[PDB]
Amino acid sequence: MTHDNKLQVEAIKRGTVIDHIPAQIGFKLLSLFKLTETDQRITIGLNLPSGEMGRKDLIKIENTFLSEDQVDQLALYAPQATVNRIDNYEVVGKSRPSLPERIDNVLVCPNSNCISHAEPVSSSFAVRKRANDIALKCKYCEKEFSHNVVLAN
Amino acid sequence: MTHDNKLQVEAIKRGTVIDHIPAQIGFKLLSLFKLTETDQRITIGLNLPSGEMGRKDLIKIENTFLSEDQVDQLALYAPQATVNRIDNYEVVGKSRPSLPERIDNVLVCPNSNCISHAEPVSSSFAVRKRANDIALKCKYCEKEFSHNVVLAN
Amino acid sequence: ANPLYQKHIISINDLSRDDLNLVLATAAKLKANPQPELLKHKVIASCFFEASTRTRLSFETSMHRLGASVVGFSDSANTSLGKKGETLADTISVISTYVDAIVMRHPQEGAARLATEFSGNVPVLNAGDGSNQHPTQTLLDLFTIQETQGRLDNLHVAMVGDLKYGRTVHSLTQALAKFDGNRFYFIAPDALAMPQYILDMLDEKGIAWSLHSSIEEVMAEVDILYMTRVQKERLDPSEYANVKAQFVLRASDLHNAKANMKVLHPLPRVDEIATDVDKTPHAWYFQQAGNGIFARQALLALVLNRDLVL
Amino acid sequence: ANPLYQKHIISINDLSRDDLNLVLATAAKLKANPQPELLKHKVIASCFFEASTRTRLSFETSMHRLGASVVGFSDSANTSLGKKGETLADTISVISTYVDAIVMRHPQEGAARLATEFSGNVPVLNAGDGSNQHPTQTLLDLFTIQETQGRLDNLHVAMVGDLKYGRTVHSLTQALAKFDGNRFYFIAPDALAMPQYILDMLDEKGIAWSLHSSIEEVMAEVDILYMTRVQKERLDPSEYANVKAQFVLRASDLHNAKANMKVLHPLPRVDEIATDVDKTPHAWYFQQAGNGIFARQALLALVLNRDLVL
Amino acid sequence: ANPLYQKHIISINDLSRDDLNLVLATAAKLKANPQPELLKHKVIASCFFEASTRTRLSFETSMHRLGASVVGFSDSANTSLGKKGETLADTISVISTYVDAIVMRHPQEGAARLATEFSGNVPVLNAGDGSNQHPTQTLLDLFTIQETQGRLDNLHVAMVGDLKYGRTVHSLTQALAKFDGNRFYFIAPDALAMPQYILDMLDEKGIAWSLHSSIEEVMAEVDILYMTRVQKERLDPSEYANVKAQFVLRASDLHNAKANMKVLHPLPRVDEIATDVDKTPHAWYFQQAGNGIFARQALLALVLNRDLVL
Ligand SMILES: O=C(O)C[C@H](NC(=O)CP(=O)(O)O)C(=O)O
Ligand SMILES: O=C(O)C[C@H](NC(=O)CP(=O)(O)O)C(=O)O
Ligand SMILES: O=C(O)C[C@H](NC(=O)CP(=O)(O)O)C(=O)O
Ligand SMILES: [Zn+2]
Ligand SMILES: [Zn+2]
Repeated sequence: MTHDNKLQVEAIKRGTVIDHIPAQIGFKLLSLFKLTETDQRITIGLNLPSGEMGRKDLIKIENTFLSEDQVDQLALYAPQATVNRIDNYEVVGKSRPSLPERIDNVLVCPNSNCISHAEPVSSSFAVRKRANDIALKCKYCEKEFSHNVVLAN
Repeated sequence: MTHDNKLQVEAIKRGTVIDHIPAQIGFKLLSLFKLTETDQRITIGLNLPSGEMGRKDLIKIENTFLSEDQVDQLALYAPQATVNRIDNYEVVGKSRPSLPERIDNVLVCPNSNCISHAEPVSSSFAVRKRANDIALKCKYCEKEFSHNVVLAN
Repeated sequence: ANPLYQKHIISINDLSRDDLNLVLATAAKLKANPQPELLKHKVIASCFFEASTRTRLSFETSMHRLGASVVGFSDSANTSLGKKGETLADTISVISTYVDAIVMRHPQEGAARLATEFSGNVPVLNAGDGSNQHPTQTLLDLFTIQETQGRLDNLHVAMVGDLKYGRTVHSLTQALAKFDGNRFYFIAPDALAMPQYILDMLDEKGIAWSLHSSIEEVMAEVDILYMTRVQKERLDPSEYANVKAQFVLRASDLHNAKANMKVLHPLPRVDEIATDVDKTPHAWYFQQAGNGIFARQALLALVLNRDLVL
Repeated sequence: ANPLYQKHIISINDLSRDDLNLVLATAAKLKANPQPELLKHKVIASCFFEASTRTRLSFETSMHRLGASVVGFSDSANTSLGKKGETLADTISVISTYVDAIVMRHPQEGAARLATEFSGNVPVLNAGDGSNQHPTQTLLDLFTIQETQGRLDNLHVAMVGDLKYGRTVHSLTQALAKFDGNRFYFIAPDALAMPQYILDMLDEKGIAWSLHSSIEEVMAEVDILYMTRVQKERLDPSEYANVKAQFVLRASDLHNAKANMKVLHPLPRVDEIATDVDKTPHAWYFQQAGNGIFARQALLALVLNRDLVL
Repeated sequence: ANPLYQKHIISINDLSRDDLNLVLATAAKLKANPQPELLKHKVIASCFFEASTRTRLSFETSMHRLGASVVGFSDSANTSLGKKGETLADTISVISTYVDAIVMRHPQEGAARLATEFSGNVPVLNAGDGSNQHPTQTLLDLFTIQETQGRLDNLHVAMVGDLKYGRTVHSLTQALAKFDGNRFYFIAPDALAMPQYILDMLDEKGIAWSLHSSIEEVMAEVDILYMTRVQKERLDPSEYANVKAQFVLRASDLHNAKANMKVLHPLPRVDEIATDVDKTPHAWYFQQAGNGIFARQALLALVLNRDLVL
């Protein structure tokens, strides 16, 4: 198991633990991923002292693994975040979210003249890394924007 | 202040603890009242085991004190909630929400023709306990709305 | 200082029975004994950002009859609020530094209330705020009902037409509900029914009200038949079927009508009342509009003048 | 007869420092001791062929405050000049045979001037002529500046926004240039920079002036921060790139501002002054507008009343 | 089956070099030896939801030259998409059950790509999707450049004018960047510059490109001077200053122009090229359009015909 050693947040039995979430980002993920829409126990810690980063957000969800809940997407909002799969109170799996080639449904193309708006289709953007500013190319209008213009739509 | 219990929460001094939040409500209070837009340490537990409520949400906010008018606003969404003020680990104060007369600068008038929109003013509604819901009367347009329809922001 | 001195006149919901009676008592006094110089050195703003014929002219006439000056606009198209994009807060912020009181009519509901938040101690009078309230119209209507009916209590009042978007009926129902024993009969399409907050309010006071599909049903019980026009300029696309008048009063429908009964109507009419009604003893919408002068003179007098009219 | 008796008030460029101080002096006297009947039997034409909220209402209010009557229009769409094709000369040839003074605002520059060539001894007062001059706006500004800074000389004045088309900054600049040691800071987009004629004029008098790309730069030296709105209704097609405010003042930008500093702004504003600024002690555009009443009363009194106000 | 058989021609970005060359080699073959019945029993939809002269007519003429039939509309005002409100999806769902191929030009970007998801195995050819792509136009440009420069690699290409909304330069730049050693000179106003995604792409390929404020600068190094029109119908209100041509080409500006250099231009021109240039040997925009017949005949042939043209 994992007891308390000057770390006031270490206890759960089988589930997902999203660590290293940047401050002011933990509440976003909770929203986008609809993580709270569940009957499972969730523990959330915001503005936690991080010798690692400085101040971090932390989330723990029991009996819930985020593999199809898009770690993909998570790669965008919390690049440095770490996802650990827990079982028997111990970290059996650990990983870093890796940038996807694309993102579908979730996002909305900034381009106001893009055909995507008035039609029966799901969004889709090709992800590409530049410099602390991920660029997104709309599948339809082919125009490109920064994740800061698309995510903060 | 807890030791001889089965609960998994511990160590907090000088802050606020909102308890007995009905399930699926803890997240609403959190977003609906901008409770996470702070630099202070926050600890939330959703779907925590509850003796009587069966299940419950739990919010703890260090170095923050909700006034009597704020605690009463909670009554619109979590009447059963219980509030304890903390300091030096001592739970000095304890209280309960009581339905307010008004709730300002929190919700947005559903009325598309309500003057409050494109104007330098903060929303405001008269709160009226009704059967099965709560009626909210815009201080501007004077239309009444179901608290289950009035949005945030 | 009388109770309404320097007070905002926004919604009937915010006035008491005493306040109303005071206006009516004053309106009667001034009607019997005019006072051409009561508001002698006053300058009042008449700000209509929406159309009006009766309210604005009667209000400005009332001001002149009391000796006050008038400045304003009858169309927000020449103002910088429209021709230059300007918030109402800013418009009220500057106009309130010029005048002694502001009379305003606006397309959006809540407009008048908002104005009070930007006019430090300059009174704001709601000349109508987009389908919500119409305080002065009510004062005019009460004055008329008391004149023809002898009282304002234990009356049978029926309201026909657009009750949903009828700011006149919202104010009038709330005021009459401040008097004892009145019974209401609401006759309107389903799509344009009286607001639930109005009905709930009536239930809370133990006021009796009931719905009806026609005027013939109640024609023989009513003391006041209050007709209204369909508020087309405020209807939503999915309601345009109501644009036309579904209930039309004709001279013949008054055959089994109480001798004392009067037909009232805020004045813009579009076939809800046949012109053959104009000649009957029951037609009372013009003398009603006429009472707008005395109700409004009294209102201006009580709000701008500290000492009650002798 | 005081010096401005029966004089046309067209451009600040034709007034002396004497005339300005005269108006301010009178404005202060009328503010402290009103004279409700000074213009008792005068009828003044308020002719606005172009939009206006503050200028037309405070002028008209001022006329009533002095006991004069008002006639006119706030839109040239009802006049026979628009609905019947008429030259301004003709419109003035007739209107000047009806009234005692003509206050006018027109979309074309020079209108006020032109008017004087057609109003036989009937004084014309320019209420704004296109993107040229706005004399009484300046008077209100000088009054406000003297009120808050205690003087009109040796001040640091910044003018931000559209300076090419701001008829207000043109007048104000030329007027402040009539006083000693004033220093100017122009913060405007290249496409809307202060006209060359103003600058050559400041040079000729040895007045110091500098251009700046931000408000932050000058925010520590300025006494008066004069914000202006982009005159969208006057821009040329090739300048629509500027229609949006390029300089936005927020309450956070005032952290290093002098205690005495005051933010002014003629008023229709549009996002170039955050409303959070309104709460700060530096915001002073609404009060600025309040003084429009005293400045205009004085101007009317000096122009239409022969003896100086006591 | 050739590489382009039954494939959608949506974006140059999805086409290889082998594909582009395949098209040009076919155009030359058909230009040399016509094949009047190659598409004898085919019916192709010509759907223009946006205006057009050269693209639609050349495309429709190409079809006839190959024996295919054409159906469609050149204005979405007669279709059920506009006169009855219909999604592009439903429009394509039905048209694709009628025809053998769909050539479409749309006002919104992404339209062609959207269309492919609704036309089960019925090829979609993008005739331009609002400011995004224009594949065929590029095939025509490639053909012409090759015809006059003898090659598609190691060329100095300058593109002048609206480069942000120029769907032609977006495709052309991407296509020429698929060949070796081409150098780009971009001459366009700041507000209408070449989109970042094209620049980043050029960098990724190590392609050389530079910006310039005039044509004169690059006039002596360019092999191709690709002029463009300002996409006035796609400009945003805050860009109307660019509606006029900032760069004008005149017969004289070509005095120091390379012998081989050719002036091109997707023809709708609005004074970006003075008519006096028409006479010079450098003008080549009318012959360019003419090449549309060959590039488009080859495209249709490859898409609707399995066996390569002999
Ligand atoms: O217009 C109506 O139907 C009723 C009522 N009417 C009036 O006030 C008369 P007017 O619009 O001429 O002032 C109103 O709500 O504005
Ligand atoms: O409108 C402006 O931006 C400045 C100035 N404004 C005013 O004088 C106020 P108004 O247009 O309301 O009379 C003007 O030039 O007319
Ligand atoms: O060159 C232009 O201005 C527009 C350009 N034009 C053409 O392709 C020629 P057309 O519009 O006649 O088909 C386009 O984007 O489609
Ligand atoms: Zn898009
Ligand atoms: Zn409202």
